[PDB]
Amino acid sequence: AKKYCDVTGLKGFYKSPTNNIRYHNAEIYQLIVKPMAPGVDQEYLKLRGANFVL
Amino acid sequence: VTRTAAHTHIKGLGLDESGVAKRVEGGFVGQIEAREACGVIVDLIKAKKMSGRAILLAGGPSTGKTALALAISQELGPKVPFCPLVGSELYSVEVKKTETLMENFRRAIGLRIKETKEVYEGEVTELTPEDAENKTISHVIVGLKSAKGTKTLRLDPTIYESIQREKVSIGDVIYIEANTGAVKRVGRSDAYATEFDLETEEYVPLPKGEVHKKKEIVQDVTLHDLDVANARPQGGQDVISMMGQLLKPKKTEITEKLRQEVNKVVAKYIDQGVAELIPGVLFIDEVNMLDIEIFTYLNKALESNIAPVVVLASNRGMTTVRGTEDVISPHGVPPDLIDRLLIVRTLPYDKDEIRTIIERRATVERLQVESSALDLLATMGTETSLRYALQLLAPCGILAQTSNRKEIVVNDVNEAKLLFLDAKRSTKILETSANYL
Amino acid sequence: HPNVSAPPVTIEVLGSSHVTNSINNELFDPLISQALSDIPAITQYNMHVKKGIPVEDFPKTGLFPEPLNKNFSSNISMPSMDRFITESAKLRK
Amino acid sequence: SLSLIAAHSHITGLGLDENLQPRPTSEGMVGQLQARRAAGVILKMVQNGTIAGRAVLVAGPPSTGKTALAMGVSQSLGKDVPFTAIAGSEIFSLELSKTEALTQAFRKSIGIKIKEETELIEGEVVEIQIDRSITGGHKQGKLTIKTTDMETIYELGNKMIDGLTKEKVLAGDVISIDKASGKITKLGRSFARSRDYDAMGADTRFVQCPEGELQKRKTVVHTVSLHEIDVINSRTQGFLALFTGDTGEIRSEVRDQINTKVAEWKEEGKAEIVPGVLFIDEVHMLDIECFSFINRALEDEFAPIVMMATNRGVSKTRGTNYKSPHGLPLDLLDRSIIITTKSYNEQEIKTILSIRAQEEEVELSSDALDLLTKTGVETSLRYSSNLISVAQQIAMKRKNNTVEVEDVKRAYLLFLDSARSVKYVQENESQYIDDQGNVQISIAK
Amino acid sequence: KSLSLIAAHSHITGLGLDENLQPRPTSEGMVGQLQARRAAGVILKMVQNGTIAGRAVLVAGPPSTGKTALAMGVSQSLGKDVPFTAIAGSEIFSLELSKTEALTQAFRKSIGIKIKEETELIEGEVVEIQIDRSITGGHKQGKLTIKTTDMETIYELGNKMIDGLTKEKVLAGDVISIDKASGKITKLGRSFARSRFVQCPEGELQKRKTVVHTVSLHEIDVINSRTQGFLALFTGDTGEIRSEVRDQINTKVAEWKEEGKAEIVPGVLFIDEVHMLDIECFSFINRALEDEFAPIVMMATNRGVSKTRGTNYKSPHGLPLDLLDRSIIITTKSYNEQEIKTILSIRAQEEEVELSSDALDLLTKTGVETSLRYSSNLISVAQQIAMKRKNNTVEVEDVKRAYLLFLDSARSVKYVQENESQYIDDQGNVQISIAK
Ligand SMILES: Nc1ncnc2c1ncn2[C@@H]1O[C@H](COP(=O)(O)OP(=O)(O)O)[C@@H](O)[C@H]1O
Ligand SMILES: Nc1ncnc2c1ncn2[C@@H]1O[C@H](COP(=O)(O)OP(=O)(O)O)[C@@H](O)[C@H]1O
Ligand SMILES: Nc1ncnc2c1ncn2[C@@H]1O[C@H](COP(=O)(O)OP(=O)(O)O)[C@@H](O)[C@H]1O
Repeated sequence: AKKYCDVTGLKGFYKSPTNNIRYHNAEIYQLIVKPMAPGVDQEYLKLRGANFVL
Repeated sequence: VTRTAAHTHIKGLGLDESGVAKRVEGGFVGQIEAREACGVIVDLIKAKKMSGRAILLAGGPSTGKTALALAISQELGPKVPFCPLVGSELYSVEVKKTETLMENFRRAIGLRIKETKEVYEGEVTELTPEDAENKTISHVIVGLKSAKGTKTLRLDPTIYESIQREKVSIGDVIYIEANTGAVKRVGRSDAYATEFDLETEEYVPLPKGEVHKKKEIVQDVTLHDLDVANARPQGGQDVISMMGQLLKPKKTEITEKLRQEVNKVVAKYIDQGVAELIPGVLFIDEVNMLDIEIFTYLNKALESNIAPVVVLASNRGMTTVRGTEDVISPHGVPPDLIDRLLIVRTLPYDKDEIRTIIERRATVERLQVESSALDLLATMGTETSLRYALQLLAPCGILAQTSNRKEIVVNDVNEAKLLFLDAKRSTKILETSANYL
Repeated sequence: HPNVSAPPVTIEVLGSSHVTNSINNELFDPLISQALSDIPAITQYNMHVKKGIPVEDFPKTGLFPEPLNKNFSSNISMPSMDRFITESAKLRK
Repeated sequence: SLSLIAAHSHITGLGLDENLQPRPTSEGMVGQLQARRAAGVILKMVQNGTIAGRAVLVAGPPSTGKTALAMGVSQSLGKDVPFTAIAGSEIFSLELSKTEALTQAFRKSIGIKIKEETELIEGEVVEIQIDRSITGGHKQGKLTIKTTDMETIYELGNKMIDGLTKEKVLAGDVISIDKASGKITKLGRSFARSRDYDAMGADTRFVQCPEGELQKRKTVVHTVSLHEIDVINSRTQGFLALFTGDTGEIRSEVRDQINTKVAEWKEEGKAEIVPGVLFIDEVHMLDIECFSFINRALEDEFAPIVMMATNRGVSKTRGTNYKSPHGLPLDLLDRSIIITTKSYNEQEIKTILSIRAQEEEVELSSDALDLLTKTGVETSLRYSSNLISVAQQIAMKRKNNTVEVEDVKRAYLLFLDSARSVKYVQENESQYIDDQGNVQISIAK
Repeated sequence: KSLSLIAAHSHITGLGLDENLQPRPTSEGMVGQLQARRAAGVILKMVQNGTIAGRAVLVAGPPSTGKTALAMGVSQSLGKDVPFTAIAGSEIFSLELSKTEALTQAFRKSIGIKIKEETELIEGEVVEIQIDRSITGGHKQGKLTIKTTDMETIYELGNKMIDGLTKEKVLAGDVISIDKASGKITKLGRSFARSRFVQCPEGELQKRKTVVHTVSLHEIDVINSRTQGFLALFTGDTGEIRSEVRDQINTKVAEWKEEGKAEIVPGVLFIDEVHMLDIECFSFINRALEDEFAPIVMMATNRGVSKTRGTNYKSPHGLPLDLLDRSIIITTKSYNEQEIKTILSIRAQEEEVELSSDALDLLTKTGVETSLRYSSNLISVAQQIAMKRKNNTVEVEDVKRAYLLFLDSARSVKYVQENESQYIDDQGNVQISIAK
């Protein structure tokens, strides 16, 4: 399956090692993924169906 | 934009259909008799009948002999082979000089082979090798796939061994040519790019065309291409090796037996109508540097049945033949060889045709020159030499450019004349000074 | 012994794995690298007897030229402890 | 079919009678009756093949026909007799000495004849049934060979199984096998089996299925020169050196062994020695070492007849500083019989020009033939022969089939001979580059 | 920079010319020869235009007048990636290559082709690697965490990346560059961890990088000849590359230029002491400049009405009349006292010499009477004499000492001519005995 960016929908070349969120590029990472509040990364992964937290 | 060399302005002989010569056509001006002689010569070459013809062009330096050779070269067209050559190039340190002359002789004879190129492009969806022993695979069934569709092929053991050479797996874009059998692996497909996040497999996209593409080509080879193809001291010319062989092969004396066998095979292919024979022109510029031994071998080799039209050019007068001591001869050509030749004379020029030459080379190199500047350049060309004016067209344009102008005026011409010196003025400076200029 | 030992000049083409595969095939040709070497004896026994490969079907081996002694086998020279005595004349005496 | 019209293509042989008496004009050779009779005598002592190592020299002025008489001798000699026509410039080589070059020419001009007896079975293979031996020794096979006409089944030994496996042969592959010698070939793949496989192999060749009888019988005669045996026996894989030319100074023991076993082969009768003619054109272009080796190397029983041509008068010999007749030392002229040619009158020039016009398909009118005859007797024969073809092209450019006097006059005007070029450069010496490297390129001083 | 000690032409950084091609009196390390500098600037603009091919220019004059200095100014002011080939005249006489084909190699080494290509490259700082070995080793999977100053990511590795990471052992804290297409990893160096050192690279991995390649036509001729690998470019055993591979290359680069994938970069060939070439090499130079893919050839010579090599006669500049007809001649003049003084001051400035004004004037006078290279050799050796007496400044007595110790040309000629019996003459007669 093709991997996509979790917040922007583009080609997700990179995935963060902390919260397992696939992001597009550097601006996306430093503006969204790093300042992301806890408890919403599972909300992002629910759309991909990997809301691991149960 | 295109580069301009010395002979870019000349396109051809500029002759009419009736054989007469127009005064200003084809990049030529004047020289009507030698142009008509070379037109008769190119009609002889296009007749494709006779072998071993020779023509010597006689005339002073800067009279347009190599211009006539290039005009002959374009008049024959790209179909007819042409091997222009300096007379100094025959003296080689790997192989003897006569064998280099005979190599150039074979180089001036060419073939045409019509062949078709059918190819298969796309992704390996399936690869099922059927063994059918009789440990040895009988055949392999490979299915290819592109954007316009898919197509299944049946392949022999040798293409399967070439596939295993290229390390082709399922999902790799390949290249298969049906006639030759070349197998080239372009890379893994784009749909298989996310199996791993990072791997060495170069992911090329799927081809947008049909899998099967067929087109026809024409292969222009010469006889010498064939003789160096099947006479290798160390074989293996077919295998692609980016790093070379461990022993460098040396150029060797190719025997008459291989020439006879290549001639027999080429005649067999022509009699089937596969190949067409196009005789060409071997042009030897500055024949006066040829040794007497090359002249003797040329005397022998102008009698062969497959020899091309040989064009020689010289500018010397009563000169000693190279390699001799007391043999004076016209144009440095020994008198036995000059009986076989047809000498065409080349005349010098005067002021008006020098002016038309200079404005043609101004027009081709797209510098705008003023009229009185052109008259000064023509007068200076008549005084010094022609090629000095031809080589000082471009610094005049440079000095006009640095003064933010597009038209060359007289002051640029005097500035270039003061900066750059001809042979006579530099010789005058050379004679007066004592300490090595 | 030579002063500098150097591998052949590496050609680097950026963006193509076919160049890497072709260069890897050229430098490390399995027929030729198998030719200048030998097969281990356990592999020969496992090949001929266990898998039933005939002896003639083995790839050709042992074609590297034999060096003159064991001393000419490699360019590295081990520091001889016998030479340590003779390095210093005071120590040798 | 590859060969084109040359300067010497009209000559088909010496125009002799059965009594060695030359006809006035036969087989393209005109005149030179004494020279043609001498060449016929040389031809007869070649064809007898009982005399070894004679040197005959052909002497004459230029444009007389020494080369023409030599290649006429070659044409009357026929095929299956070796003939080597080399210039004196081919001797001087870098990796081979001059003496070894003459030895290679001498042994390239003499050969032996070998008879073959072939029983060939040329057919398309249908099936290769293998009868696998339990021990593996003496493997049996059932070959299904099949032409268009008939098919049968053959019995095969172990080594022919090895031969058909060491080169890969399958069903539908055209081969031929000899019964007596066991030679195996692979002609390719039959054209009926071309559409089975969608992409061809790298080496796969398409040949027609054979016709007629399966097993055919034929005898072949092979003529191998002694130099080819010298090349073959020198190296392990020496047949490439027959074609690349890298022989490399074959030692004397090899040639001595080859000579003695060709002699005992003649004794037991498998081979018959066929002598030949070596034609050293322009022999004045040779060193004194070459002349000395030619003198001492003609006294062996395996030495061909040497024909040499010279247009040089009393000039110096190369490699020395003294002048000698014909440019040859007196030792070489001692072991020589000289064929002397003489120049032609206007009738012989007219007939030779007419022959060369009929050879190049040029149709000459009578007045144009007379004008070309006058130009030939004035300047030279070869200038007129070269004028014929350009006169034809000038006539064809004027939309005419035959040549008139005007086309010959225009061809004479456009192209210059040697004498007019000499006068035209002697009149203006300032424009050309002198012997001292002085020239005037300025058109106005 | 490379390996660069002080050479004879090191102070030259180009041609001291304005935008109107007017030479400054002293600029860019080069002083004097105003007409020669303007002519060389015109030739420089002719090269930079690129629309003119196969022109031959000739710099001629007395020795020690700056013809080689002018050529080195042209070479320094060309720039980078425009090819410049400098050969002496005595180099084409080879024992394994013919002279005309060596000239063909020297011609074709100076024409370059310009290809632009883009590649993806991953260059980051590795946080940690983690690879789990299998039960036996049939399949190996592992994870890889790399970072930059901006980004941070985790990668899943297949078989081939793990095999290419075990080879070239990559630890935590390394900075490596990963080529995705060719599978090539290069270790740039260890990052700033105290425990070679290179700073951590900036963000935006998988970045587009454009590398512009300039390859001479001689390399393509050696590559396209299938019997020669690229190792003939370094070992130098090409062995008379044939004409058909060259004409194939000429047509292919022509179709590349018309297709738009490449751009022809013409260059300069400089031949030192062109008078040592022979007559057939001159003939090949005459008929080789006609070609469209030919450089602009600079020849420097000082001989005047000398014999030509391989012929018996004599010709001006040691060159036959047709080659002088094919060429345009730049004449260099000699130097007066002030130009010699400024050259010596520039040379002393580059060789790090602090020298007295009177010692400078003495070296200037020795450079007026005796040729300039004698004084230029004398500065450094006088400076060594100056440090020999522990003085950091070169004085007049150091210059007098260097004059007394190291002889010039004319004094050695006189000293030989007065004592000719001690040496060996043309006939090999020598009187070694000192008395009777
Ligand atoms: N009849 C002509 N018309 C136009 N240009 C000419 C003519 N003759 C010579 N030239 C020019 O003169 C230049 C040099 O001529 P070239 O052939 O080198 O002289 P040479 O015959 O001595 O070799 C060529 O570039 C050519 O363009
Ligand atoms: N006997 C002959 N019969 C017919 N043509 C001849 C004869 N002798 C010479 N020729 C003509 O002479 C030309 C070449 O003669 P050649 O053998 O070169 O003379 P030479 O032996 O003096 O060099 C050929 O074109 C050929 O047509
Ligand atoms: N105009 C100049 N500017 C700077 N240095 C110069 C100049 N002219 C000559 N030189 C110096 O003079 C020395 C010898 O000159 P050189 O170029 O060898 O003369 P030539 O070219 O005649 O052999 C060189 O070290 C060079 O740097």
